[PDB]
Amino acid sequence: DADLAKKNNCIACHQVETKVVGPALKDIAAKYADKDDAATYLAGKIKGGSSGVWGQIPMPPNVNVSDADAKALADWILTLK
Ligand code: HEC
Repeated sequence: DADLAKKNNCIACHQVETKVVGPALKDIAAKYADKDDAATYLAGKIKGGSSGVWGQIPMPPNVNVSDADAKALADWILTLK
């Protein structure tokens, strides 16, 4: 949930419903709706960073996020659709 997202600074660069710096969380949700192991995939983007899927500004690695927290954030975002 978004208390986790706040602690881990996700919810400045992102918003649920609309693009800020990073894409809207509900857009991530809809894009990967049918990706399998989408949650592992998104925890991995969250921990190690992302480049070029949504724009030319990359997401740096979120090095202080735990695996469990990255997985919980990814699961939460997936439920957003
Ligand atoms: C807090 C720890 C988080 C979480 C859970 C996520 N982010 Fe970001 N993010 C940012 C940008 C510019 C992008 C697009 C990057 C690109 O074009 O490749 C993203 C992308 C994501 C994704 C999508 C990954 C994918 O493969 O589609 C996800 C799941 C995600 N974020 C979650 C920008 C930022 C930030 C600005 C500095 C910060 C801080 C975060 N994101 C933090 C988080």
